[PDB]
Amino acid sequence: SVRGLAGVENVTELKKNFNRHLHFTLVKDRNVATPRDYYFALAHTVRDHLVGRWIRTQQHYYEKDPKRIYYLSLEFYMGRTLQNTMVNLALENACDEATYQLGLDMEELEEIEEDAGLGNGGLGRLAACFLDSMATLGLAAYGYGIRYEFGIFNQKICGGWQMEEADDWLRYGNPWEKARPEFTLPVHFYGRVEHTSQGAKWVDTQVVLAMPYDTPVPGYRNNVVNTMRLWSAKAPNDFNLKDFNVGGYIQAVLDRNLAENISRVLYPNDNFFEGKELRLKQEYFVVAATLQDIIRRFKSSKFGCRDPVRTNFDAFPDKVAIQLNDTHPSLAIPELMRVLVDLERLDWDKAWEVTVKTCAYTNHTVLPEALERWPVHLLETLLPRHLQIIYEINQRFLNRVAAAFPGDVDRLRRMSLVEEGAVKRINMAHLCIAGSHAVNGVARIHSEILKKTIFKDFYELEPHKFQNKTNGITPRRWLVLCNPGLAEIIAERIGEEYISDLDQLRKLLSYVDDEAFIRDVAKVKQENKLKFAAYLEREYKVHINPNSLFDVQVKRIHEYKRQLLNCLHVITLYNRIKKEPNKFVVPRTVMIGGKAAPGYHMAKMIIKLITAIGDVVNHDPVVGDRLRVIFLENYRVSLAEKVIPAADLSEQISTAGTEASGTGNMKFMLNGALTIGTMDGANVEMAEEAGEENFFIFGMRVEDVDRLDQRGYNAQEYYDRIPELRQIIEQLSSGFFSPKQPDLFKDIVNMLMHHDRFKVFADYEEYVKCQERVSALYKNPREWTRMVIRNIATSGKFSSDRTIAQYAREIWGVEPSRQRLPAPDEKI
Amino acid sequence: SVRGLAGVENVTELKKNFNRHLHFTLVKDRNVATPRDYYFALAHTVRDHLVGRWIRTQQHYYEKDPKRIYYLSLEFYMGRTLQNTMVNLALENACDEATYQLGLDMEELEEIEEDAGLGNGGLGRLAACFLDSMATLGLAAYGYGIRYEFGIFNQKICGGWQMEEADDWLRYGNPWEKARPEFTLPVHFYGRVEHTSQGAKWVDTQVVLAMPYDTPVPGYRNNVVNTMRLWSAKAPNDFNLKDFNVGGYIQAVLDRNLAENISRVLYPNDNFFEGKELRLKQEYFVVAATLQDIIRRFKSSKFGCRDPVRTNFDAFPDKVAIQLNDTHPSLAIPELMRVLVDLERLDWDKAWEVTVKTCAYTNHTVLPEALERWPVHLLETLLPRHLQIIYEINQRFLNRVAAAFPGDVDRLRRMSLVEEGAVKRINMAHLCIAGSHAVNGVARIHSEILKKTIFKDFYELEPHKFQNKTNGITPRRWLVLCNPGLAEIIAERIGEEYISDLDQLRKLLSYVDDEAFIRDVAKVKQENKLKFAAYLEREYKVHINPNSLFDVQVKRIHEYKRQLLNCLHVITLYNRIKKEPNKFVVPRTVMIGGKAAPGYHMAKMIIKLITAIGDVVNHDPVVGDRLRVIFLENYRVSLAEKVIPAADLSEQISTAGTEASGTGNMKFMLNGALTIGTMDGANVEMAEEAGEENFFIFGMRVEDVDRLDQRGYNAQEYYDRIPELRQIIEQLSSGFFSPKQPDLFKDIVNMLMHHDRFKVFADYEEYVKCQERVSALYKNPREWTRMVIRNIATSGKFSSDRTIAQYAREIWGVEPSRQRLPAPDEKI
Ligand SMILES: O=P(O)(O)OC[C@H]1O[C@H](O)[C@H](O)[C@@H](O)[C@@H]1O
Ligand SMILES: O=P(O)(O)OC[C@H]1O[C@H](O)[C@H](O)[C@@H](O)[C@@H]1O
Ligand SMILES: *Cc1c(COP(=O)(O)O)cnc(C)c1O
Ligand SMILES: *Cc1c(COP(=O)(O)O)cnc(C)c1O
Repeated sequence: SVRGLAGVENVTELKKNFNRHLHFTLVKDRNVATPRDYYFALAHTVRDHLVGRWIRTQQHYYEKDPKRIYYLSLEFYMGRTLQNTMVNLALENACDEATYQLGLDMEELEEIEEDAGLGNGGLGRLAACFLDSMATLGLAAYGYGIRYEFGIFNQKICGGWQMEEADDWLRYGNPWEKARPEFTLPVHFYGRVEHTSQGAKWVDTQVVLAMPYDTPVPGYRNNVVNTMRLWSAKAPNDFNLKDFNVGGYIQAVLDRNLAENISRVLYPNDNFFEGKELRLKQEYFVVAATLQDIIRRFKSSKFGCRDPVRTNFDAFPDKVAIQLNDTHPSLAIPELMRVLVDLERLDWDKAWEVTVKTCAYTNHTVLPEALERWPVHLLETLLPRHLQIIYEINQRFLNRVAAAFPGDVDRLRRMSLVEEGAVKRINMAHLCIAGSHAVNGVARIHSEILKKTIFKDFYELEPHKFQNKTNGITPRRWLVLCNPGLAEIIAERIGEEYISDLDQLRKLLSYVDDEAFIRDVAKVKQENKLKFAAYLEREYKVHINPNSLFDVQVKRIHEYKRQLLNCLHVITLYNRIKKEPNKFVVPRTVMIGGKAAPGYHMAKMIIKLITAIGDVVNHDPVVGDRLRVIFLENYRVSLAEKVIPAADLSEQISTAGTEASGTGNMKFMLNGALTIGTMDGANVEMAEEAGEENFFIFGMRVEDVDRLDQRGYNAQEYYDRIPELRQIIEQLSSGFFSPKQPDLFKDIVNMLMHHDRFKVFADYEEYVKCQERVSALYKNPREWTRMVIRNIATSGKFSSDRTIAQYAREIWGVEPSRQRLPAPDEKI
Repeated sequence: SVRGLAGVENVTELKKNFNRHLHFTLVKDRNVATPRDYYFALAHTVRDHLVGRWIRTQQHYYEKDPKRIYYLSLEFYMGRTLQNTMVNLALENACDEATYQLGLDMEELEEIEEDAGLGNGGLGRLAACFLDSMATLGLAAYGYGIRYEFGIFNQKICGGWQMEEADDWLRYGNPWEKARPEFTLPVHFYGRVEHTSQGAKWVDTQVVLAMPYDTPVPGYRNNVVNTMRLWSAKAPNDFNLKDFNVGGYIQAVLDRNLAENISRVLYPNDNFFEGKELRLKQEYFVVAATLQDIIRRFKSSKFGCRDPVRTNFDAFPDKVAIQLNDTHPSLAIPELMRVLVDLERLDWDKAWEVTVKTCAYTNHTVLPEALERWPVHLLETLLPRHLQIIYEINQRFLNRVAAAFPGDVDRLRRMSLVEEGAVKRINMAHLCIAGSHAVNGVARIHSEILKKTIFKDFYELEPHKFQNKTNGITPRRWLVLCNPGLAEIIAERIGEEYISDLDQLRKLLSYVDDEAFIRDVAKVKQENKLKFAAYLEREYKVHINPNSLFDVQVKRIHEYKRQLLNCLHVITLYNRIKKEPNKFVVPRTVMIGGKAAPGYHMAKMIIKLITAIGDVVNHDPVVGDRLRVIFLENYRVSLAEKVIPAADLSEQISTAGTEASGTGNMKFMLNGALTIGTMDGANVEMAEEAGEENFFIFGMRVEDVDRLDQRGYNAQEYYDRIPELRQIIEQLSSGFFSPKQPDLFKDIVNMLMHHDRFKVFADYEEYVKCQERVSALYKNPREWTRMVIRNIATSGKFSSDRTIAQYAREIWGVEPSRQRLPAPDEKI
């Protein structure tokens, strides 16, 4: 496969270091070396191959002095690092022959690696895909976050319910990171502000130290390795013990855990806001340490050598660019204002110029409960200075508004960064639009929604700020790494230039009718389906049938994602088979997977429904092998990499206007699944790219949702209008699916009948008819595969290399470079 | 120097790996590599040289199946590991030429290493010296403890008072350890006992996991590298979160710190007992995990291959031997009883046979407040099973007593392992004598004290159990590593066989009168004094005079160590100079150093006295350079290694019968200091070995202390008997030394005048006269050095190689091997 040269010298070379590392780093003999010992030797042999490129790339940005880009996210949902690194360095074939010879099987050692689940879902993964594309496109970019000890929990289902367990991921070591203690910085919390003369001073503050740990980010086959820098919380040695602090010695040593708890656990809330003080602590700590290291790289770099004026921040938006991944590092904006004004002694208006030309914000959702609005009291306590700076910024901003919109009092109170009434709060998205030069949305429809509805006031004051940069996925991890079959049969016809130039994929349109190509595309899918059906019984159990249509919905459990509509379809299909059980039905394995947040009760109740329908469906002897309903336990990056290559049908069913982009959708179109969905997020651009006919769009447009809300959504109407729907709601209310526990789902019933914000019933007729059309196509294998070929040949636009190339050019002001740097190292 | 061959090939070899490690492990370039980066490359180049010997030594004990020895201590006061490892592998000269060439200076990189201060003082260091001698003497020994995150605090003096600061020692990594997760074991706490039929069951317990980390222990130049295995506390993933545990997700993830707090901080109490529950947790956790791994090595080893009978523990005292370093792992005794009876289903009496023949206990002190007596309530709660087993053991033991001593009711209650009245407690030393086959004391006088006074009842039932094994120090670290000058001028006359055969040192008696030898021995001391006087002003400041007598007392601050008597001598000497300031006085730099425990108030008040006398003395223009009084900040293993080579006079002044052995005394006699002291601990054996005349013994014998206690110690008598003493007590009461704060030392005064358990005043006349004799000798440099030569030629008996050879032979039943194993590794 397009997995590199498998030479003679290089297998000898790798066989030899895997062996030194077993002896020297693991200090073990062959006779007693553990599987994890084995994976650790190979993970160190592979990382010795990128060490010359990382040193060489970082010195070279120091020679060249490019405008550097800093992507700041409290989330980096990286997944495992070993295969991805061999892909990108073209080493996968030789690590596989070399381990083979040593008697090992590299795929069992890969599986021993633990996931970097430092992300929640969607925005988590996008930061990880961007990082890959920034290194590939040769950008001097840096990803910055929190090194969490505990990533997103691990989900266990027990009695049909989710069980969360500590993601203890650094338990056994991490070979991919490099700690850098010389770059440790202090983060101040609490204190007070004293106004002393040639400055407002932030005084008597608690200090918490930030320790960086660098991970390598290799670009695809180009000798560029950029850094992901993650900060850890560390208590200062002295102060936890010392002031005239009696409390007890052993307890003051043990209370240091309180200060180190800043980097301890990712908040597991996907698209939700919990105003926890510890969450505002994680947001200020990643920002404060990161701005310190930005300025260390600027003041030095070819500014500490030639240095004059009084060293100036005028050059700063031309040497630095920072990107805010949602509102979560919005503190960057008053923190850069604090440093420049309070510490560098800059003028307000000079420093506001520099901040806005440096900052840009990416809005990720439109769902109100996800929007961050912190209490002025939290800010008060924790960050005295930043609350003053936010009130001054507010102040001048709403004076630019008054001036442009005279007498329009309502507007002023609509634009206020501070929201009144009862628990005064600061709207962090208004802060980000104000202190930023570019606000973008992540799919052209979400970005219309913004300038039409939520930020229309902001757009009317400054239209010039509002952009769209449609999201993307990375062809490396999401095709070459998880589906090498498909990438080989594509490169066999059209070459390998496409993994770094994905619109090339359009050339597969000349083969849409090619008989050997139609047969390769379907085989690969049968093989990918056949591998995952096995793994399913080796790792868990049920027994699925690889000759079914694999119908999969995998994403976080939310009401707006409408996992309940796919559930209503599955009870409809079971009830149909039980009424006419001797008629042919195209058989299907329905897989639903995703994690609910701790205490999102409806979401946790929806996992209970899915496994309660599967207990019933999966043991009906009349249903036999026609319908299997499976919930996919502990869905993560490495699991998305096994089931997305085996999927036939992709459920993408949000109520229109709630899903800002989706990216799950793009991964499935790359890998050969057909999509069923609503005209929402990036599903609108995907269908436009594939052609509407090669797609299954159904249901309400964002237009119709609205027309229904103005009249008033009434579920009762659907219930007594459709008998198939009315039958399913009394099977739930009568205890058909919880037959010892009849009140069990009366909760799901009631919000459906009376409190549905997402209009599950209103799109049900249409979805069940559209799904009937899916199956009629599956019945004819040649036409299913030529539709599949027109979706795969058309996913070039959903590469993160286009997303990042558009970001670089119209927000960050830098040019991509496709070409090779000439690293690695030296035989000096 | 006797620091190995400095060849051509091997400097090239080391220069080359220091360079790969800089690139591959540190991932840095020369241009940006930090000093700590540098030390880390050299620490990895040195440890690559012992990796072939550790694998080879541990496989070879598995071939051979020797009786293994396990030394269990909650303390291992190792100090730094790099120089010690190069010494023992004969690499110090070549790491010094190779770094020289690379442009570095190995002594600045050595100083960047942090100390393993996993010990408190005395017993801490003895476990570290034993480990060295067990590897040298080719014993299949294993050192077992707790991997603390925080070792003993770091002591800062601020305003003359001690300040303790977190010993954050793993802050930057540890290159010397190796984690071994495959050997992780569970430790159960709390629960309850249910009596189910074919067993008492310990049920519904809290589990805490124990993670081992192995450190290499190289023997001196013999290719033997044994292991020190240290356990870490780790919360189980699931249970901290899971049961039907609402409390909150983020808090159940954060409360895992409670379970990991078992291995967090060393208790900083030197010879004191604090009944903290967390201390009993550290004692049960090191014991429970360690007994599990002992039995894993026994049941396997050449017992899982041939296996029959029902696998038997009859062989167990012949394949295993465990040593209890004080009462702190006494839990080993009912824990081995629990496992064999409750889990292996052994008969009581078979298992009591196996426990006693496996266990041996070393008593370290006679001071009552240091003795461990745990509340039956703590045991109750925490360890339900172990309290039943202790009551059954008690039970049968005091039935062997009744039987041997009919009607002697008082004795029974004197021997009870459970002490009555008001807070019932278990005497852990009685447990250790009972479940053990050998109880030894650590210096022949301390071991007489035992069988005469504290354990006379125990000795009368079982005299056969009571041993003496006088302590020792290790010639490698305490001469060759800290004083290479002295070791070179000795080996030049008498060869290098002595570093592994120290009684050879007796051959320096033929050179006592040798004129070049008398001049080498004094030069080396002037150079060692001259180096430390420099370091003193580079690292801190005062300015000392290298032509003074360096009078040093360095050990933990305790009342029984009589730091206050050396203070009374120094105020006497100042007052003498101020009265006749124009008479000649042999000038001296008095150095006192040591740490006080947190909240040992008298001890912390004694540091305040020392620095208050030094503020006064050190700025008297009449005193000039005649007396300098210095307190030595943060005294530890690496600091003992700089000041013991520069000392002329060694204060060893405990009130007789309190210091069980001392070892500080032996280090100073190896390094050329004369000793002043009382006839106490191992100072009695030292003077007998050097000859009484070559020594400065003074004061009360243990005989006289007693005769005084029977009459009743009255300080008032000394006070109005000696005017020099009466003058000093009113200078303290009048506020002479705290001249803004006169009541400051009225605390020290009052316990001296009214509550002194250690009879400071009673040995004052004699000490001041003996000290006058010290100075009269210093006045004549040839006779000082020939006395020094008769103490150095006579310290062969105070090697830990003799201590361990006596332990092996009359307690553990194994023979030492001086010879070479033939490791390292293979060019396979
Ligand atoms: O860009 P800096 O923060 O100054 O660090 C520069 C780089 O130095 C070396 O190459 C290290 O391998 C990198 O880990 C580090 O990223
Ligand atoms: O004696 P064991 O506990 O079974 O471990 C045996 C040894 O295996 C290898 O040589 C490792 O280097 C050692 O670290 C480990 O000590
Ligand atoms: C890509 C991905 C997502 C994003 O999924 P959507 O279906 O777009 O919400 C979420 N979780 C995981 C693990 C993914 O890989
Ligand atoms: C050897 C040593 C001790 C033992 O000292 P004594 O004077 O015998 O109490 C205590 N602390 C340190 C650091 C030592 O090296």
